[PDB]
Amino acid sequence: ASEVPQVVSLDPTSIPIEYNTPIHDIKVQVYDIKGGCNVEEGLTIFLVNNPGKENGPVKISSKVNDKQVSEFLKDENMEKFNVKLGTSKHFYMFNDNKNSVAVGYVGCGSVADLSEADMKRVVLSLVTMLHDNKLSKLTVVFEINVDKNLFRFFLETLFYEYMTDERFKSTDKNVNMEYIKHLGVYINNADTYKEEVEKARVYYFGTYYASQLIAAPSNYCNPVSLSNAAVELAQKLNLEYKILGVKELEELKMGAYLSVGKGSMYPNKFIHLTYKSKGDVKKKIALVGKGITFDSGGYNLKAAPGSMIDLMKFDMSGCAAVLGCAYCVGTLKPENVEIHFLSAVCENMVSKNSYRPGDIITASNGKTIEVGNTDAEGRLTLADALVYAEKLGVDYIVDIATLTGAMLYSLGTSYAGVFGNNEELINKILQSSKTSNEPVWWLPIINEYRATLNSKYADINQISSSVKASSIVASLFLKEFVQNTAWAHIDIAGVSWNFKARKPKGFGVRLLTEFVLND
Amino acid sequence: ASEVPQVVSLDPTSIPIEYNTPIHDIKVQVYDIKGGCNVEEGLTIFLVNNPGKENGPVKISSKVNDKQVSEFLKDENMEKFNVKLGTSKHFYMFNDNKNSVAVGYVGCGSVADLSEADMKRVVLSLVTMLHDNKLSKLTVVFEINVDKNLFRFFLETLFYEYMTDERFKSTDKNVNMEYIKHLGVYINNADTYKEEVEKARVYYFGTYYASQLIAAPSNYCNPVSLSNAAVELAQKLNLEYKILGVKELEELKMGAYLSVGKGSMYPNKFIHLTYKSKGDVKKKIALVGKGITFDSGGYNLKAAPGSMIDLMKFDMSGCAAVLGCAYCVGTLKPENVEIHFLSAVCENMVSKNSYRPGDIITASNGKTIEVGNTDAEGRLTLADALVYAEKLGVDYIVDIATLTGAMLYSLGTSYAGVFGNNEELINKILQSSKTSNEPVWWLPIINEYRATLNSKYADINQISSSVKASSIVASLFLKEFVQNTAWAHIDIAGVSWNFKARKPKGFGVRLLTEFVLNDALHHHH
Amino acid sequence: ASEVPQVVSLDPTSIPIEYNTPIHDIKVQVYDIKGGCNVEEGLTIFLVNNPGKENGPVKISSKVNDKQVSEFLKDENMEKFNVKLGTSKHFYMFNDNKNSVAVGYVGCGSVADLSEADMKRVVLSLVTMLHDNKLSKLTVVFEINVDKNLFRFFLETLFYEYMTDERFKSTDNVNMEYIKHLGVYINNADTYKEEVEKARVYYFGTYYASQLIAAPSNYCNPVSLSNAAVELAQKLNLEYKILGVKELEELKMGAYLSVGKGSMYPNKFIHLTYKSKGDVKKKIALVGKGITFDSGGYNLKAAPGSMIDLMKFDMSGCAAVLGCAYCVGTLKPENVEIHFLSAVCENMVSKNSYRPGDIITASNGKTIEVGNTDAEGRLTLADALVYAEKLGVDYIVDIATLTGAMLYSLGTSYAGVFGNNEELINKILQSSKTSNEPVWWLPIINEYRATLNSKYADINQISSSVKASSIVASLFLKEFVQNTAWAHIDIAGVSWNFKARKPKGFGVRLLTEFVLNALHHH
Ligand SMILES: O=C(CNc1ccccc1)N[C@@H](C(=O)NO)c1ccc(-c2cc(F)c(F)c(F)c2)cc1
Ligand SMILES: O=C(CNc1ccccc1)N[C@@H](C(=O)NO)c1ccc(-c2cc(F)c(F)c(F)c2)cc1
Ligand SMILES: O=C(CNc1ccccc1)N[C@@H](C(=O)NO)c1ccc(-c2cc(F)c(F)c(F)c2)cc1
Ligand code: NA
Ligand code: NA
Ligand SMILES: [Zn+2]
Ligand SMILES: [Zn+2]
Ligand SMILES: [Zn+2]
Ligand SMILES: [Zn+2]
Ligand SMILES: [Zn+2]
Ligand SMILES: [Zn+2]
Repeated sequence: ASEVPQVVSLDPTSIPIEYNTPIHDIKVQVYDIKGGCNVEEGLTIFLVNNPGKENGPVKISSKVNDKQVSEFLKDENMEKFNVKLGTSKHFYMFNDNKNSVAVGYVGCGSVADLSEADMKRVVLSLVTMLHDNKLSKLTVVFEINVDKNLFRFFLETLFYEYMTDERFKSTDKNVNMEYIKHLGVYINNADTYKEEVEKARVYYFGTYYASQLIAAPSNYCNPVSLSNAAVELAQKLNLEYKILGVKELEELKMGAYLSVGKGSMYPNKFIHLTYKSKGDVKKKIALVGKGITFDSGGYNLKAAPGSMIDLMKFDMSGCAAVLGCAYCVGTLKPENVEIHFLSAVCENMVSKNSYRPGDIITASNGKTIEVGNTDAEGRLTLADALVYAEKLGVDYIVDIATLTGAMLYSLGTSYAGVFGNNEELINKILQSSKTSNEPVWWLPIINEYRATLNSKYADINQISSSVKASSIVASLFLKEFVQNTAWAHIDIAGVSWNFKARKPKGFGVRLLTEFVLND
Repeated sequence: ASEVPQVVSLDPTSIPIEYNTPIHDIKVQVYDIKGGCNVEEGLTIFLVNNPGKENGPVKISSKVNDKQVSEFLKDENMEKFNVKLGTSKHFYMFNDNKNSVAVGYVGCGSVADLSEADMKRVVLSLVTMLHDNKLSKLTVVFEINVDKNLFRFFLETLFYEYMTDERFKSTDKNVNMEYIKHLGVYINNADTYKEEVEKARVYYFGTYYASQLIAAPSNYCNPVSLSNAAVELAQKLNLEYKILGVKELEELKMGAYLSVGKGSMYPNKFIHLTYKSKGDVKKKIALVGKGITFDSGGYNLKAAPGSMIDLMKFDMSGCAAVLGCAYCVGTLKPENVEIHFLSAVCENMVSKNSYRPGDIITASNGKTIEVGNTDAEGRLTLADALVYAEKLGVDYIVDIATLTGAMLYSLGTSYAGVFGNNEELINKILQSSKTSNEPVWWLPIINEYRATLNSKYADINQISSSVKASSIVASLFLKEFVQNTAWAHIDIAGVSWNFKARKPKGFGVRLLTEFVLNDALHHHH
Repeated sequence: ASEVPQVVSLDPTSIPIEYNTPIHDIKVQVYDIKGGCNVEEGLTIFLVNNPGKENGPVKISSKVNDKQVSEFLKDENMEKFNVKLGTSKHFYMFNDNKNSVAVGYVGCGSVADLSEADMKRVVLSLVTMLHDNKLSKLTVVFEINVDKNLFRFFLETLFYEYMTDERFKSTDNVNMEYIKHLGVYINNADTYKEEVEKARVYYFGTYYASQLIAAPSNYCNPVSLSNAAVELAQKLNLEYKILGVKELEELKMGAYLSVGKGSMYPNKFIHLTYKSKGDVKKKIALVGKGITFDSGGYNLKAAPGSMIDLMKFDMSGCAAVLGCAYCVGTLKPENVEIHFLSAVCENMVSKNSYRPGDIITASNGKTIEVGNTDAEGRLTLADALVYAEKLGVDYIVDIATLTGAMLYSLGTSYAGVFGNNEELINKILQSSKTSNEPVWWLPIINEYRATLNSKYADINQISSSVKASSIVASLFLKEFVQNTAWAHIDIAGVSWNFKARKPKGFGVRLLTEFVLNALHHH
């Protein structure tokens, strides 16, 4: 652990992190629907659809073990309500023991198989029922068909959206915010879904941990404090760790990564965590996250309208996903694998000491690079991280990065893009996207654009002379720093931030963990 | 008081300040017009109107105690000239003692009651007659009706516009500029106006002193040299003074103000001057001035077309007005008041050390603030200054600040905007606007916009997510740092700089002094 | 009624207008709260605050005539909910007769005195519940203190926000049914009863203005809008006159006609008149800016943020004047004569358009140098104001989406009022208070007048140097009013609800309150 430099004594010296969240105190119980539902304290919510009948009526099919509640939920009373996706109603009544109970439903539409986006809308409606209501228990009755992965995603998303991050509130903490202590779930074939519960709780926290790092502003979350947080995480999980400082980075000749950080008051810190299975290692994987804790753009300052310099604390979202994956992997302990979690962390600032547009810098593999724009800093840091990763001798290198704003014009805010030099690895990532329910789309590395990276003076240009397809150009540049290892690159610039809710998504934690686990 | 850091040895280490100005050497005398005007030397100017007759003829009403000059001034010789506001003519003639004299007039229009804008137009025409003419004496004959405040305004405005600031001239000083040594004034009921003369001279210098600080560039006028200047002023006036440095500001937890200054080579300096009357103190007042000695914008750099980064030495105009008020109050010594003159002085710069867009910082009242734009820095420094002010236990807090460029689109360059949480205090400011002749207009604090300052992570956002009425949003933000004290906020971003003349106005010195003096005097007088 | 020109046969030739709305079928009953609440039918919502406990718990005080609902409303249950402004919960349950009812609340915060903005938040929360409701009755129980004007504002806002404009949809909602009954429990119910039918009138005036504003510029053009005004006048038995191009040329309205030169739609000048049956003691002209589409002209709205896609709303001032005509023609005030005026046209790009730099002559003989074809509203108003002053009225009030600078001075909530007469300004401010449509007085600063001095024409249309554009526009308009008390209401910032993507109908209620309460009555 290194000391965080301060300008004034009021500058923070660590990222506040909540490990023991209220979600972790919730006791989860799963019951089979065949035994009927007991309707007692708290709120009991039925998830109901009506296939093929758009905005069709609500009908409750499950057996309910209360005559009063069964009478309330008969078809004649329920048919006045409809299943329109995201719609909900609350019910009040006295049960057979003369206790008042609260019941309701969330509409799940008319399409038998819900997409991750549909299921998220269902969860958001459920969370509105949890907020502003002091409940000790929620019970959820599944009258829809979900596979095991989608059941886990429901739980992960519920936990994540319910959790409210108050680390930076002082005088404006929500004085009414209370969390349930119990969650009941009724589902058909419950025994087959029970193994998903604790996996969902792990995936939730890896994702929420990533969100905590992302949302932490750049005065709290800087290269020293972020690498310190990684050390503490490794200590908690018994992972091996190494933080490389400037002197070691100079010895490794990491000139592209070091140049980006020249202008910052925070020394560069390179994170290397390692998980190794106890048994024979059958696969070795390097996960590389882009870790720019604030991106001002440098001398190519983000001053253009719409460049959103105020959100650029999120430019370490890739590092956060890799560290959240380390939480999940260190918790779940997969066998037969060795995983390296890597991030070349730095901050891109304006200073007398900053690198300049036009500088020619030398990466750790000897390639000279002409810098065309100091705001294309992520690919420079990743170049040196990829050289480092390939020296580890791994089977797969996967990097994840908020690399190019063009991602918003190609895939938008819902799907990440994956690029790579190896179809088998790309297909493994796409399969992990399916089982994590974090959507990714394969995009091409178009070799015809490579000539636009030819530099008159250096071995290569950082940016293209003509091509505006920057996500593809960036991938061509990165490809030059992986010589003979299967490699894939996930550009999460469009999917990292939830603009409607003004908070991170923690995108990539579950994708990467499913990738490690399914291998 | 503190050493000014330098990058090279040629960097200045103090603000040059002229205290003993040529205006202070002018001997002023007021005579009653009923005794007639003696026309002996120099230039004699008649202020003449023609009520109800647009561009009507010049006719001189005064008795003139010279037969030759009286003959020149006959209606018949004056009829080719008219009273159009701001027009002037010069006359040359020999008086009864066979000495050559210069006589003329400035037209005051056809509307009996002159506004501040009209009176300034009259003064500017008079000043053109003083420039490029080596005169030892000016005499002004009021053939128009002015009340006591407008007469004082005439002199203050004359003194201020006549004064030429040459502190930064080296090889291009004006070799021909000579100041008059005598000013004569003829007016009806002269005895009632005589007390306005030395009041005008005090108000002139408070305003010119503020102008000197504003016009001083940011290499001369930085947080250290500006606070050093305030100490020197306090010492000359026998005011109590305290300059708070970074270590004391850290102990007071002023994280909003300190964050703005992080990127500067100049340490933050918080100015606290105090005037206290001898005897019973009936009212305690805090005047808070925005003191950004240069506003680059920070990482939200002022790079957009029209952002005027080259004029941002003027972002301490609020502090300048407060220090000019301290000069006037410390000179005039009102009774029954205790006045605190406050400014959280710093510089908003780009550096490896600067605060960043998105940072969450903690104000001295414990409120966490999400920074949405480093160029909304003034309201961050004022938030901590207002917390400091309220801890003094005052009856009124009035802040004055070049806060929002939106003022140019609401009131423009003539009228300042006042916002506040207390109708009585707002009305006192409006009354002070009337008697100082510095115009201000009351604008609302619209509470419906407060929710757009709600932050997802911090207690409050610095800037709004959707509202473009930035002067109102900034006021809503400042209101969060005043808990239970009458408070008003004067946004002078639009009125501080005279774009036509390329110089400061020193706006607010006379407004704030009139505010203090009118409060020091019981309403029964 | 003039024929609407078409480019293709699919171009619409009228504005669709709904007069009979579901709101008009709601039977409203007001009951005194001191007698307890009948809750056996429909949806019952309690308006609840908690002074002295910020976001504190909900507590319901009223006695209710149903044992099941009384148990739901026990303190132990409602303390699970909080009063944060706009927060709501509602539950369905069976009453003592085993009939389905729904009961809930809207939180009204912790400050006893609600502003109009707070009351809008409460109403929006209520309307969200209504747009998912099929019970035939809503009952609202005021356990908060509201004055008579604010209670009327509650009803108007409830009606306006509840109503959904479906004129341009090709289908029709499976999720709600409009209520047939509205019950209100409030203290002093007898004094609030007279506000109900006034609110219903004010609602439709605002909704009518909203329909004209929201109607797109292919539906709402100078011909179809003046045709709609004629139809309204006929239904209300107002006198009406539409001036066409030949009459406008005879009246020498060169400023207004220049703006419309580039349009395929002929200019149409709307003049409706309400005259009281008794002696006329006061004459008022209401002048609304009626640009049915503002492209900017050759000064095209191409800059970032210029919002050319929303510029069907540049006739919001005309819409407010016509909605006021509906309210005045319906309430029939005494002793007044009201002229409702709008110089209607469209600002387009064409070989026939006026150009930046053109010098045009207004109907009072003043020549104007055009500095920007997108400052077209003040040109149309100049001629409208000359026409208005020739009517010999006591007051001229104009209302207009005139200057974008309003968004930077007062924003989206308060309109600005300017004028040449302090008494008339104070009357407008009082109408703002009793209509609950907020306005703030801004100055006409005479020092800026010299920037309208033109080198060649009598006056410049715009300033080259002064950025206080709302004040400069007021100085320009003031030159077309010679000797009559005049006020100018700039609604450019408040007229469109950006969050809800719909008009506000701002100004109908303000102007009607001015006309109803202008003349003191003893
Ligand atoms: O890609 C570029 C330059 N071309 C470009 C920029 C913006 C839009 C289209 C093209 N610059 C990147 C950078 O600075 N990398 O270091 C960058 C810039 C922006 C975002 C981002 C993230 C978000 F969440 C957004 F919503 C968003 F609009 C943009 C990510 C990376
Ligand atoms: O208000 C903003 C937001 N931008 C903005 C918007 C609309 C118009 C102008 C600026 N930024 C302020 C700031 O940077 N505060 O620190 C600021 C900026 C400019 C002036 C100023 C002073 C003058 F004397 C002027 F003549 C003038 F045009 C502007 C004052 C404060
Ligand atoms: O005033 C100007 C000069 N430009 C300008 C100056 C300062 C700031 C912004 C624009 N242009 C006007 C125009 O072109 N009139 O014809 C105009 C422009 C926009 C809106 C408007 C209406 C709305 F309903 C809004 F919601 C809104 F945000 C803006 C009204 C008038
Ligand atoms: Na962060
Ligand atoms: Na329309
Ligand atoms: Zn970046
Ligand atoms: Zn960048
Ligand atoms: Zn600024
Ligand atoms: Zn500033
Ligand atoms: Zn326009
Ligand atoms: Zn317009």
